[PDB]
Amino acid sequence: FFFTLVPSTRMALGTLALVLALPCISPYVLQLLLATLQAALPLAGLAGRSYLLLASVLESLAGACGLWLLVVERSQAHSPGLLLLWTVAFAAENLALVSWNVQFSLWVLRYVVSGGLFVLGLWADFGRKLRLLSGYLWPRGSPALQLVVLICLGLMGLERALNVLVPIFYRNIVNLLTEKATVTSYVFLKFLQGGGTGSTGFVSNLRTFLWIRVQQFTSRRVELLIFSHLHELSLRWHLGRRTGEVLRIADRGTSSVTGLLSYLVFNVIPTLADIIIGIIYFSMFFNAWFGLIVFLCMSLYLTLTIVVTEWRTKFRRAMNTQENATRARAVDSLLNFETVKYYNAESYEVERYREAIIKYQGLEWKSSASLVLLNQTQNLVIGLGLLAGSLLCAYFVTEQKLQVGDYVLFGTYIIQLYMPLNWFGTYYRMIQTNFIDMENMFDLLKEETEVKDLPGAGPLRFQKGRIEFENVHFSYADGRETLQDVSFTVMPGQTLALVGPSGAGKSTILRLLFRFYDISSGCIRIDGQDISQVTQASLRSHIGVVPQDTVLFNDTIADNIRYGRVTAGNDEVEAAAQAAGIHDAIMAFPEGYRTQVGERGLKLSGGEKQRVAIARTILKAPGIILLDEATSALDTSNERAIQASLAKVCANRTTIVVAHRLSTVVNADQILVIKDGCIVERGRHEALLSRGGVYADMWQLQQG
Amino acid sequence: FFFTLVPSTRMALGTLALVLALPCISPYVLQLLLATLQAALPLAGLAGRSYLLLASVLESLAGACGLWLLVVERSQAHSPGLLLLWTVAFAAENLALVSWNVQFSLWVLRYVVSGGLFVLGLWADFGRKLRLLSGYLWPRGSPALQLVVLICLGLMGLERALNVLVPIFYRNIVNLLTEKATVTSYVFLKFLQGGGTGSTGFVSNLRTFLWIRVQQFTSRRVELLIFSHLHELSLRWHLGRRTGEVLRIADRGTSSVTGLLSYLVFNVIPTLADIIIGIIYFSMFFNAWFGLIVFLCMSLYLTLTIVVTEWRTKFRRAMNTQENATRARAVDSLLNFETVKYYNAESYEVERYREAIIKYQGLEWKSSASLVLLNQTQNLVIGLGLLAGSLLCAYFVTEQKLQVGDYVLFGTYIIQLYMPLNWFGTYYRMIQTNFIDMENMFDLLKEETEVKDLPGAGPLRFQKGRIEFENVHFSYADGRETLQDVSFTVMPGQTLALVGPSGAGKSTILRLLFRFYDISSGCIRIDGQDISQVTQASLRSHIGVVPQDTVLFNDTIADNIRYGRVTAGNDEVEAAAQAAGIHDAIMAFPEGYRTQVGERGLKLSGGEKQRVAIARTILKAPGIILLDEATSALDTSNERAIQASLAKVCANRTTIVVAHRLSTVVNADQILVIKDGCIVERGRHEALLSRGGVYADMWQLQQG
Repeated sequence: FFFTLVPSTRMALGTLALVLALPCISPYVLQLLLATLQAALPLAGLAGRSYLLLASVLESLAGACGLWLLVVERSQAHSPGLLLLWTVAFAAENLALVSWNVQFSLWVLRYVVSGGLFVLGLWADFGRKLRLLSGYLWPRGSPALQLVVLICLGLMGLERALNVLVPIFYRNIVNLLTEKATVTSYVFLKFLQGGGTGSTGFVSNLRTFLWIRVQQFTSRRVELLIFSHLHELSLRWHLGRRTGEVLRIADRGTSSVTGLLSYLVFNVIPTLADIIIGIIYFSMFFNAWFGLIVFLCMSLYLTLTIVVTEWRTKFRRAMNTQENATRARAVDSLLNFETVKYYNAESYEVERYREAIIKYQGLEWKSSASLVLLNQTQNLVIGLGLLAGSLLCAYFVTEQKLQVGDYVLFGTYIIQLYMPLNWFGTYYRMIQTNFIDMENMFDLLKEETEVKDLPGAGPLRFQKGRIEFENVHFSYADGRETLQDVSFTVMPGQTLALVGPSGAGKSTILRLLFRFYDISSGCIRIDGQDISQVTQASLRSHIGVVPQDTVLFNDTIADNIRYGRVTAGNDEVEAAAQAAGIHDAIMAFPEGYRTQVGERGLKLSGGEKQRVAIARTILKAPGIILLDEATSALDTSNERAIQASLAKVCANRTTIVVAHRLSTVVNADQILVIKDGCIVERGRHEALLSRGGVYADMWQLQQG
Repeated sequence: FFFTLVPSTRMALGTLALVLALPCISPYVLQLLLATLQAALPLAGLAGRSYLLLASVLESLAGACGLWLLVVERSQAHSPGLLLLWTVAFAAENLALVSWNVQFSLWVLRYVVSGGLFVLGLWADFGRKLRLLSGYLWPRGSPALQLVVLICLGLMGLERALNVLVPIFYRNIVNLLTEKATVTSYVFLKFLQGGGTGSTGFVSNLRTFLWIRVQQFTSRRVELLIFSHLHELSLRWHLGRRTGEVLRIADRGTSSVTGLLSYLVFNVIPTLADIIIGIIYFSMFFNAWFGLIVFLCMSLYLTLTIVVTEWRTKFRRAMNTQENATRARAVDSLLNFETVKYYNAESYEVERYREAIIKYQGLEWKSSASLVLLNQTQNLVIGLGLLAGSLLCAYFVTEQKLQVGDYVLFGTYIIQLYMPLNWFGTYYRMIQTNFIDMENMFDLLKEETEVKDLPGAGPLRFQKGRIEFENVHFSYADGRETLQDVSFTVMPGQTLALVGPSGAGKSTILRLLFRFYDISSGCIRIDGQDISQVTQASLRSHIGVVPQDTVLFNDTIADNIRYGRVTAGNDEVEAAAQAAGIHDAIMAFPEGYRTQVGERGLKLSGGEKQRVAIARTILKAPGIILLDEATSALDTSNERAIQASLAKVCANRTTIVVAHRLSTVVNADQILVIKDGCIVERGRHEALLSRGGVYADMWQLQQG
C-alpha cells in the first residue's frame, strides 16, 4: 500500500522542479492536452478528496504544471522523455490493482496511466622506478585532484572487495534456496545480487573515468616538461637528429607513462591482490589443500602464458620479415611493367610470386598454429584445474564435511579469478616496450646545455650598442677553427658589412654574436660587459637578426607578425605592417587581417616571405640589428625595396650585416671579408678598390 | 582393482614401441641405472610370478627395454619426459595401497614409483555477395580439402550444440546434489562436466586451426587471380596509378575476403544460431514470457552497441583530426629552432602548444567518456536483464511451478549468451570496411584490355624478319597524333636508325612495333601477316628490345640473367655471359655465379646495367632486334664496347634501332628522323649530309 505512494513520491521526485530551473502547434496542443488531462486528474483527486491523498494531489499539481512549463519552454525555443519513461516505469504498480480482482483512485490511476502513455508516445633499478612513479602520481599544489586520486584508490579497494564478496552472496542465494526447501529475505538477498553484479563493470568504468583525468594531468605535466627540456641548446646534438624521431620518442614516452602507470596500478596490483585475497578468503573459509591446488592452477596458467608469448614473438618477427620480403618482391616486380611485358615472364613471375607467397604463408600457419597451441594448452589446463577443484568440492559435498550446495561458488569463482590473467598476459611485451620508451626519455630529461648560463646572470645594460671582439676563438669539434683571432669594436649608428668564403663561417660568426655557440678563449663584449656572464634571454631580447629563410607556421598572419613579440595588440601589428609596407599584401589576401598561412594555408613569394620576416623584426624593435642578406637577389624594385626597408629599420641603429650584394657594401662604414678563420682584408669599398685585394677577385665573380 | 591394471595398460600404452619407430656418460649411466632398475623390477615381477601379472611383466619388459633404447638412441645423437610424466601421472594409484592401511606387488610398486621419479628427475546486392562467397568457399577439383570444409561445418554445428547442452548438465549436477540430499553417477555427470567445459574453447581452437588452411587456399586463389588480372595491359590506366596503392588495395581485398568470410561464418551465423537455439530450447523447456524478456535483453544490447559505436566513430575521427593538427603544429614549431631561439617565444610557444594540447585532450576526454557511457549503459541493462530474469526464476522456484534449483542455469546462461555479442558489436565498422575493400577489387577483377586478342590468334610465322608499315595511325587520347601516315618495309639483315624530336614519339613508335599500344587505322604487318590478328605472347616471343634503363630485382645474378628466358640451364647462362663479356664482372663479384643484386644487394654501374640487359636479350635469342640506345653516352671504351656487343648480337639480324649517337648512324642501312608525327627526312648519313636537311641542325646540336 505505502510502496505505491513511495513509488509515486519517487516518480514525482524525478528532479521536475529542480531540472526545470537547471536547464533554463499540434504537438504543443497535444502537450497542452496532456497538461489539461493532468490538471483534470489532479482536480479529480482534489474533488475525490488523506495526507497521502493531499501529498499525491500536491505532487500531481506540481508535475502537471511542470509538463505545461516544459512544453511551453520548448515552444519558446529529451528530458521530458526520461521523465515520462521514469513515470511510465513507476506506473507498473497497476498490477497491484489487478491483484485485487478506492474506486475514484482506480479511475484516477487508470486515467493517469493513459495520460502518461500519451506523454511518452508524444515525446517520441625498479626501486627508482617505483619511487619516481609514486612521485609521478602527484599532480600539483591544489586540493581538488588529490581528492580524486583518493577516490580512485578507494574504488580500487572497493572493487576487489565486492569481486570476492558477491559470489559468497550467490552462494547464500542458492543455500537459502535449499534451506527454504523466505521469499522476502530471499528478495533482500536478490537485491544484493542485482546491485552487486550490476556494479563490477560499473565500478570499473567509474575508475577508468576518473583515471582519464589522472592521465590528462600527468600527460600535460610530462609533455610540457619534456617540451621545455628539448628546447635547450645543443645544436650538434640537434642537427643530426630529425624532428620526427625526436618528437616520436616524446609521444612514445608520454604514452609509455600513461600505459605504464595505468596498467601497473590497474592490472598488476589488483589481480595479484585478487589472487592473494582469494587464497586468504579460503584460509578464513577452510584451511586445506584447496588453496594449494588453486594456487597451482593460477601460477601454472601465468607461467605458460608468459613462455608461449615468448614463443609467439619470434614467430611474429619472422612473419613480419617474410611479409616485408614478399611485398617488396611483388612491388619491385610490378615497377618495371614494360620489361615484364617485354619478356614472357607473364606466367613465370606469377609462379615465383606464388612461391614467395607459399614461403611466407607456411610461417603464417606456424605463427597462427602457435596461437592455437597457446589457447589450447591454456584451456586444457583450465579444464584440468576446474576438473580437479570441482571433483574435490564434489567429494566434499557428497561427504558433507563442510557447508553443502556451495559448488556454484567454486565453479564460477575460478573463471572469475582467471578472467584478468590473460588480460595481464597479453601485455608482457607491452610493459617492456613501455620501459624502453620511458628510459630514453628519462635520459633526455636532464642532459646538458652548450651555452652555459653562469651565475651572476644579469640584465643587458643597453647603453649604446658597441660590440668589441678581442683575440677570440671558437670550436664546434676538436681543433675546429672556422674562426681564429679576430678583433674589432663596432660603434653605434654605424655599419659593418661582411663577405666570407663559400662556407658557413659567416653564419657561424653571426651565431656567436648571438652566443648561439660557445667560445674556447678570447673576449667578446657588448657595451663594455662580456657576453658570457649574463642571462641568454636578456641578451637576445635586444637583438634582431634577419634570417635568409622564413618559416610560416600553419596559422594566421597577425599571429605570424606577433611572433616577433607576443605582447603586442593589433594596433602595433598594423603599424608595423604599414611601416614595412606588407599590409597591402594583407589587402590582396582574403581574411582581413587574419590570413591563414603556412603549409596548408595561403602561400607566398620569397621576397614577401622576407618582408614578413622583416615585419616581425620591426615589431620586435631591438637596437642591435644583424641582417642575413640572401645571396639570391631579386628584381631591382624588390631589391631596392628590401634595401629601403632595411634602411627604414636600420637608420640611426647599431647595424651589422652579412651580405654578398652591391648596394649594401657600397655605402657601409666598413667592409670585411673573413676567410679561412681570419680577416683577409679590411677597409671600405673605395679602400678595397684602391688596394685591390680579394675584392678584385670577387668583383670578377659578381660580374660573372 | 582392475582400474590399476587398466591404468598400467594405459600408461604402458604411451606409444612406447610406436613412437620409438616413428621418431627414428653420467646421464647415460643414470638412464642405464633406471633401465637396470626396470629390468630388476620386471625380473622381480617374473620371480614373484596371473594373466594380469603376465601382462604387467610383459608391459614392464617392453617399457624397460624401450627406456634403454631411448637412452641409447640419444647417445647415438623431450618425448621421454612426456613418457615419464605420463607414467608418473599414472602412478597416482599408490593412494589405493595407502587406502588398505600382494606384498611383492606393493614392494614392486614402491620400487617402480621410485624408479619413475628417478626417470622424470633425470629427464629434467547481398544475394550476389552470398552467391559469390559460397562459390569462394569452394577450393578446387581435389577431394582432400572439401572434406576439411565438411569437418569445419561439422565442428561448427557441434559447438553450439555443446554450448547450449552442457549448462543443462551443470543443472543436472546441482539438481542431483539436491536429490542425493549417488557419488558414482555423480562422477559420471562430473566427467561430462570436465570433458564438456574443457571442450568449448578447445573446439573453437580446432575450428580456427582448420580455418587457417581454408584461409591459405582462399588467399592463394584470390591473390593469384588478381595478380594475373593486374598484369593485363591498359597503360594509361597503369601509369597514373602508383604501384603502392595498386597493391595496397589488393592486400586490403584479400584480407577483406579473409576477415569477411571468417567473421560472417564464425561470429554472425553462429551467434544468431545460438540466440535462436536458446529461445527454442526454452520453447521445448517451458513456453512462457521468459523467452520474450531474454529476447528483449539480447536485442536491446545489440541495438545499443550498434548505435553507440555509431556515436564512437565521429569522436574517433575528430580526435584523429585534432591529434594530427597538434602534432603538425608541434613539429612545425620545432622545424625552425633558430627563429624560435631568435625570438623570445621560448615561454610563449610552450603556452600555445599547451593550448593546442588542451584543445585536443578535451575531445580525447569526450571520446573516452563516450566509451565509458557505452560500457556503462551496456552493463546497466545487462544487470537489469539479469535482475528481471533472475527475479522471475526466483519467483518460479519459490512458487515451485517448474523444476527447482535450476537458478544457476539461467544465471550463467545469460552471460554465456552475451559473451559473443560484444565480440560481434566491435566489428560493425569492420565489415563495412571489408565491403569497400572487396567491391573495388571486384571491379578490378574483370575490367579491360588495351590491345585486344582477336579470335584467330595464331603463331608468328618467323620466315625472314620483314616489317612493313602502310599509312598507319595511332592515338592514346582524343585526336592525339604523335604518329600519322608513315609507311616502309624494312628488310632482313638490314638496319634502320631513328632520331626524333624532344619527345616520346620514338619510344611510342617502338612500342607500337611491339603492339604495346593500339592503332586507329592503317596496316602494320610483320613478314606478310598483320600484327593485330595474332596472339600477343607468340608475337613478343620473337622480339628483343634493349631498354634504356635496367631493373635489378632483389635476387641473384643467374636468376637475373635467366629473366631473359626462364627455360635455361646455367650452361646457357654462362655461355651468354661469355658472349657479352660480363662474366668477368661476376668474377669481380663475390658469390660465384649467384651474386645477390638489386635494391638491397650488390649494386652496379650504368653501362654494366645495360650489359646485364643485353645479356638477358642475348639469352632470350630472338631474331627481331629493337635497340633503345641511351642518349647518355659513356666512355669511348664503354661506348665502342656496347656498340661491339650490339654488333655481336646484331650481325646478320633483322635490326631496328632508336638512337641519338654517332657510330650507330654512320653505318646503318637507312636513317630516319620522325618529328611532329611524320618522317621529316629520309636517307643514309651521306644522303642527309648531301641534301642538308634537319641533320645539319642536329649536327650542330651534337657538336654543341
